[PDB]
Amino acid sequence: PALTEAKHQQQFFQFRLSGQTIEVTSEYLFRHSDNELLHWMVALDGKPLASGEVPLDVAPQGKQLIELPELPQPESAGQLWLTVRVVQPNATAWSEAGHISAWQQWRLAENLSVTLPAASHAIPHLTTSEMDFCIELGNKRWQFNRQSGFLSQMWIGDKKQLLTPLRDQFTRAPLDNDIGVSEATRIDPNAWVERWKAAGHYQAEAALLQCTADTLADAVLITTAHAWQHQGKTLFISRKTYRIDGSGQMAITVDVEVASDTPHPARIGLNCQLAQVAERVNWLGLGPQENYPDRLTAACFDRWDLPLSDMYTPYVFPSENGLRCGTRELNYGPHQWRGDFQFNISRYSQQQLMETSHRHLLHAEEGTWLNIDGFHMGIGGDDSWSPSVSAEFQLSAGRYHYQLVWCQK
Amino acid sequence: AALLQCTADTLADAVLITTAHAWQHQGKTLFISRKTYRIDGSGQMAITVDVEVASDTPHPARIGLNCQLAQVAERVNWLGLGPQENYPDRLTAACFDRWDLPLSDMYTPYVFPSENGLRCGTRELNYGPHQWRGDFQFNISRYSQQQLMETSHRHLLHAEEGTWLNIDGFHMGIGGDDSWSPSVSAEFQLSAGRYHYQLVWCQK
Repeated sequence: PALTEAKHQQQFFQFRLSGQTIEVTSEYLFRHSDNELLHWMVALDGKPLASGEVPLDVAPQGKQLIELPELPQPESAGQLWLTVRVVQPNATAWSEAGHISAWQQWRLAENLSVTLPAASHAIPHLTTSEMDFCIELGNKRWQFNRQSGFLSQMWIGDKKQLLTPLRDQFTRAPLDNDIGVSEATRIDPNAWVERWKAAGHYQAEAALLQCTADTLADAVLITTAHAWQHQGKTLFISRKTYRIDGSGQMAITVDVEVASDTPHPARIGLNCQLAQVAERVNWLGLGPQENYPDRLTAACFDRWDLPLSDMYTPYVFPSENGLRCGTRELNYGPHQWRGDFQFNISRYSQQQLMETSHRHLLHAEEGTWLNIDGFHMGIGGDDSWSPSVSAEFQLSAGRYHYQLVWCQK
Repeated sequence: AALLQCTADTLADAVLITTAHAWQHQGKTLFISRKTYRIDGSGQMAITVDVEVASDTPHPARIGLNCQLAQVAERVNWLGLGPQENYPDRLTAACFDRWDLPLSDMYTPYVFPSENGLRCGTRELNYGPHQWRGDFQFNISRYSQQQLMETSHRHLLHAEEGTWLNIDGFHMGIGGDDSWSPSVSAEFQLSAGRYHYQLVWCQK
């Protein structure tokens, strides 16, 4: 995946957008751009609105100003994106015809959705036992395991949707940059993974603090709080609310407090194991390939669609992989998640990835593992023997908050 | 502010008010603000605010609330970065502690009236018989932002009835590399699009 980041950063055309004008700067020293054209597209949340194609004629180290046609007016709510690509019409000694050599994307106009959600003539019915909160709307059921505080099961019709309950996730299946040169028989305290292990990030347990279920005028509101503790110390506090509305959508709100004296958590998100295994993963966000908070710039915002296999990046040494950032919508099987998040969908649990030493020893688990991160620490990479995650990619803000809408589809 | 959503629900031990507003200008939505108020049985009001900023719109100067309190009190007591005026990109001198200043000293008499007196990193604010808790920046004064904006000289300001209180979840840096070309560094610009903050307002 990372190779595409290199390709992007090292491209020979720089682009600067000002209004309707794209300034293209050549970084060629000797050759004039005599086999290139600029293809451009405007899209509204993944929908193509306009496009064009301009012969790109730039002298070595020179500039060309390309003014775009009056760009479409954002029909409805959403964000317009402008994408440009320098394509090489003719094949060369080292490239196929149609080779894309450079690209860049920008945000244009954005319309905020002031549209009110449609009213529904139905209010999820809340049944309360001592074991659970059982919410029923139409053919959908949600079961919150009242002893744990987590959404334990969901039914569609009669099919159980979860294998593992929806829980908070703070750890990462250590990357090579997290491990560095620390070893079982020779520990390097500074390595992130050592700090996390020492802090008990991989051992912290969720103590259910708060647990309530309330009926709203048109919804059910579940509120919980957990203390993630280790050796008597609270590491994380997580307060979550679930709002089941009459359209069958579950709005999840998560607030996290991180103990300031505790090594910054690897991630802040949720995860569960879906019973459903589906073929394709369809999503709106930065892609198509794996991209991380500090390795985003090559990724393009669009509607992507990949067979599930391609969500997993077969690194020889199993570790956390496949994160996709800036996702506004995720479609999988009969589930849709909306909001603004990073996600990682796979057949291996973080635990399995952490334990396994070689790629070929991994075993696809039953169902599908899905991680949805509100926040995620950068991966670093200045060197793999001394913590190289820049401060602005460390989850150091103390208080975190994110929202997620989980509906069928 | 166009009122979009407006509901009031009774919880098992609280009242939950939920509203949404669209801040619009010439047909364009600039901000969407969704707020919830939870009045609990101890008399504390938990306020949650979610803001969406149109990405194509110059980054808002601040993101907060304000009101005008009827009460004028003598001292302002608070837990946060102080004691003197400090801003997102001018914090490092300020010390975190329990501070206490006569209200007059919250106002910084700049000869050319402008926004002044912000205190950042505040976890608790006590004024009169009101207590705000959370994590915010605040600006308490006798002049409205409007009056400050309009007035050309310090000596022309008129202390207004009551007390103006601004509570910011977020606030743009003040800059200062030069005063003739926008010098606010990117990381101090409110450019994240989605914002969220919480505030507890109880008596005391």
